[PDB]
Amino acid sequence: LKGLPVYNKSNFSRFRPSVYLPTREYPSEQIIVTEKTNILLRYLHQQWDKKN
Amino acid sequence: HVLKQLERVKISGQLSPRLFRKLPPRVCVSLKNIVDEDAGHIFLGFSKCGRYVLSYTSSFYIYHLYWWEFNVHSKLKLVRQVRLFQDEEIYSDLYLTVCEWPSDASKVIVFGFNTENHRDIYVSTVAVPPPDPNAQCLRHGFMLHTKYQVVYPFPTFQPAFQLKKDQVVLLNTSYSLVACAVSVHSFCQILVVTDLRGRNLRPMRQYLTVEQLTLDFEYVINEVIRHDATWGHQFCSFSDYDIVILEVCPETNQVLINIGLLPKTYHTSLKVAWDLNTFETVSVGDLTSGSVWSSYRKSCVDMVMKWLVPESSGRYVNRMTN
Amino acid sequence: SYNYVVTAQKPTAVNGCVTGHFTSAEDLNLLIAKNTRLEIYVVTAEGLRPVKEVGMYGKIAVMELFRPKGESKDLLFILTAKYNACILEYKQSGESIDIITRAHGNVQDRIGRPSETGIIGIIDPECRMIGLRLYDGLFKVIPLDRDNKELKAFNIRLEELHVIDVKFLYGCQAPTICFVYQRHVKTYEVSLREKEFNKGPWKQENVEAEASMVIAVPEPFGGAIIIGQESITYHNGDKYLAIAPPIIKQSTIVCHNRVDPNGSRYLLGDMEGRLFMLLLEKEEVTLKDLRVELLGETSIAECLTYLDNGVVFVGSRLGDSQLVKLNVDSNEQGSYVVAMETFTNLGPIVDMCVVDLERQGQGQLVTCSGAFKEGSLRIIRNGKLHIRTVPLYESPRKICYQEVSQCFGVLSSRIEVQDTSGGTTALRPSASTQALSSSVSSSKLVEVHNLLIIDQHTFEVLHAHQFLQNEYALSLVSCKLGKDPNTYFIVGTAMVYPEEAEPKQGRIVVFQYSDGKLQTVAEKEVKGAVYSMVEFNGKLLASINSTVRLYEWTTEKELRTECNHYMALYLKTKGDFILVGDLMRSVLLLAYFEEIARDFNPNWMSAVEILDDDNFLGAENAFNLFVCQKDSTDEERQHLQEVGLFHLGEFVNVFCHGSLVGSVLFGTVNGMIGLVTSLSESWYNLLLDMQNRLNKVIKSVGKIEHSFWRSFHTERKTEPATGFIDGDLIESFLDISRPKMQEVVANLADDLIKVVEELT
Ligand SMILES: Cc1cc(S(=O)(=O)Nc2ccc(Cl)c3c(Cl)c[nH]c23)oc1C(=O)N(C)C
Repeated sequence: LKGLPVYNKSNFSRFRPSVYLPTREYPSEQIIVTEKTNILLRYLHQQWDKKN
Repeated sequence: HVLKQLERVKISGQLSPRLFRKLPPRVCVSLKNIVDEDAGHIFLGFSKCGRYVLSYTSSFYIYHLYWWEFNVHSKLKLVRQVRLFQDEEIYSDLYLTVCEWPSDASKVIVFGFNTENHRDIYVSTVAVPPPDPNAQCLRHGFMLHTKYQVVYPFPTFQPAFQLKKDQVVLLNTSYSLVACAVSVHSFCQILVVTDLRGRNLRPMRQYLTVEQLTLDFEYVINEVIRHDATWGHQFCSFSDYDIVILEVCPETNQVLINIGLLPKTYHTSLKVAWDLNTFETVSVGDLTSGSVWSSYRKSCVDMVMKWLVPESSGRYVNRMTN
Repeated sequence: SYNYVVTAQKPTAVNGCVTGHFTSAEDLNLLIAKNTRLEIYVVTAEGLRPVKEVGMYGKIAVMELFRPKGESKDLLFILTAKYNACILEYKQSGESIDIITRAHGNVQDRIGRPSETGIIGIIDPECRMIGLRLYDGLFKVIPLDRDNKELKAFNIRLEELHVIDVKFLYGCQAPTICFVYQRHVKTYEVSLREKEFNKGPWKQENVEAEASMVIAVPEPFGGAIIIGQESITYHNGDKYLAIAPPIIKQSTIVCHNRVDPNGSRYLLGDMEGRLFMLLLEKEEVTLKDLRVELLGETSIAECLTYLDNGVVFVGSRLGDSQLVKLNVDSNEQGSYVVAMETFTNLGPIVDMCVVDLERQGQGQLVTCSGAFKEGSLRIIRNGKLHIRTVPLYESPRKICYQEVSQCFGVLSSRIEVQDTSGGTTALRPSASTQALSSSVSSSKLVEVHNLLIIDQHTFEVLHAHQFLQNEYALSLVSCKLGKDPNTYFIVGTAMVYPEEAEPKQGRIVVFQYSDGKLQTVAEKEVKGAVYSMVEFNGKLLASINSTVRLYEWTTEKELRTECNHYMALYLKTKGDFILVGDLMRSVLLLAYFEEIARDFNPNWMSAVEILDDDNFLGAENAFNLFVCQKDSTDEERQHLQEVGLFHLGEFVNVFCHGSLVGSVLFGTVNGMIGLVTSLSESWYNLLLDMQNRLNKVIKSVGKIEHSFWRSFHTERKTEPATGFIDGDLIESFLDISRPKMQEVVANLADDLIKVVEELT
């Protein structure tokens, strides 16, 4: 028991962060968009597709 | 039990009415003789904001509505007074029913229903007092009395859906369903006899515009039977229909309405979607007298229950019927 | 009303903690989450060398570091309590450090009711999709494709409508979820293309009612472990395992961490502070039996995070966060855990009374903090902000200062467990039993409530006063009532009984510290509980339930009531005016009683404060700040118009008048300490234009609009922020470079520098 794992033995052997204010702008790769169609609407239309 | 709950709030920092709902209402007043003419004034229920106690006169009849201020322990103070259905002669007792929009709290809508084949239904919207008059805020106070009737297969009241959309009220007459939008101030419901009043006088229709959108049921059913029914090529005749609103989405302005249409007519249940934005798309068809109506309505309520999505508390449509 | 809010002390409570490789694949990282505060720490040989603390414009409620295939390092997904989700990618190109926001968007649906249990965010172990519990009976799902410019999140109806918590299972060929609904456990597989809840891997099963946590066991073990009181159950189809060790019964398990990558070793944290090592026996690749092992106790844990070299970061919210080291050997007291470094945290600020103990007008803030075993008084003075901590090992309610005897009276509560051996023994030897002198009320007139008088120099408990059994001490204040010049310790208790939900009996007890001995000068029994008290021109103003009665101190050494009024909780007094903050009736005014004006708009205020004679402020339960004025109109004057609105983002518990260096100090459960200061109209206009232009030139991490972040938000209505200046934004202005100052000033340097300098 206590055979704990170690990612790297060096860490924790010799024993507050600056605020990051962004000035430059890097364009966003992707945008989250939420589907607005109501859940009944989507389900009934999908079943309509199946029998069509 | 309450004290340790407040202690939990002090530490957790999370306090919601839902977990303060188990506690009984601390204040409970008899309201005996406190309300004027304790008879002359029948209160329905507490308003959504709670600062008002709606009450109407028992009484042709006048049905004077009177809003009352609500204090923790004091006499209630009448703050508003209107006769609701003014341009409406009355010869029956109506079970008054008033509701408010989920978030458009500026005005409330009251529906009076009574006990043959035709039933009298009266609807009117009144602006709640904003918290010569020479006060523009009071000038907002408006009145929109409206009156119609329905055939023996009386449509389901379904008050919440009928008002799910803000600024708009859906009325399902026996032969059409109307989407009245009493907007006071660019345009909505685009991409019925509604006499208006206010301050006991009738102005021309700060300005308020009622955007009315209707579908004639018979026409849309003819369209659907012509274009979207596999057994519609052999359809002979339809006599009567019941329209039930399954659900109203205000985000996309769609209302899902069901029709239980009836060499003989056979029971069906045909689904319809109406885009209030602008335009009728058939969602789902169906397949093959009061009893079948009741069974159909039972099916609709089963569907609504089976797809119930609890609206966020505060975005509900309070129904107020004593 | 034109007010300026700035944060004197950044919040220190640990909301969340995730271990991964954000900065660089090779460097292990432990991201710490604090309300609107993201701290990145790289674990090194010396310790956790801090990297960067970027400030989110939202309450970080969901934080997961995930690695999509093809990304060199793990990307970061943050979802603020204002329902803003974002994807962050660390980029230390050369010296420049930039957190590029790969994805940004709101996910609020404004349809379903916020879930009763906290918001819940899962990520598919194969990084296919993101699962997000937002409202009852709904399940927001986000695809993780890289190609599409717009990710199309959608919802699927969860049928249970009351789900405790969900987790994504491991090894399933399709993304299957496993949760517990109010209780049973059910699993529905999820189809991304079809957008529906297909049948899950295994059938639903019944579980103990207290089951409140699912842990996704990784492969090769597979399955999921449901955690509940006397209910340690493992679910994996045919492999249904269960265990009920008596050690679990002591308290509900609240935290879980994967010590072993294979999942053999898992860490458990409970409210009592105990730390249980959960073991999965490795049979040939199946599980034979579950077992748990207690390793000792630690500070109350909000989130555990195992680090390399067998060390763990006990993220805390009710107290002080610790770096506990797990020793393979047992300690002499049978504690496999040894503390090494303890990160300071003000935690829940239940109360605070600014006092200038020294001279030189340097107000020193003494604050009751922590709870349960970690309750402690905090002393913070400007430098930077040196913080001296005096542990009490019991929950403190509120503190009042009596400069006459140079003492600090604090209302303390300690938890004791009933037994048939004697009356009841205490859990731990706290300060209540460690006081120099001890006495009890024992006046005719489980939790043990005591009054601990403490010195203002040595900070050592001088005397304790354990109240009656079931006597719930609620309120305390010190003042010289009436003509009698001896300062008294007037406190309010509640005779709460388990049978009765709402209290019916309570006693206003007058006390006086006689050279080391607390004397009960008077004990007036009051119908109902005494929720809050305050002095009023030499007369005590009590608050019995909804009633608000003033009391007079007669020469006969007794309390006599004056008048009544008609659940009052918050009493602040200025001049003749009494501000009453009810729980649902919001703000009310009084005078000497006659009602003056009430804010009718319902708000669950957490604290109130009278800035000026006409500027009344309070904070509701929506972590938002509003100031209402009294317009001076025969009856419209009885209406309070909310002049200014603001979304602070923290649950302020108390409002104290003063300043460390008008000024109002406020304390939050997260441990934030902030300054509310009034402004002049011209200066307010200049600052608002300042902030508007600064927003344009300063970028926002996660592309979160500052106007939206600070805009008023509650369950009913949302309005833009008015009458309030963010302050912190303006502080950022001085930090930016002079060329960017040239841009922000635009059409209209040193004068703005000076104004922000004095604002500092
Ligand atoms: C979930 C819910 C919503 C509403 S509603 O306010 O829109 N009313 C309402 C809706 C639909 C129908 Cl078909 C009817 C009929 Cl028939 C009478 N009222 C109706 O009521 C419920 C509800 O609890 N039940 C129906 C049982």
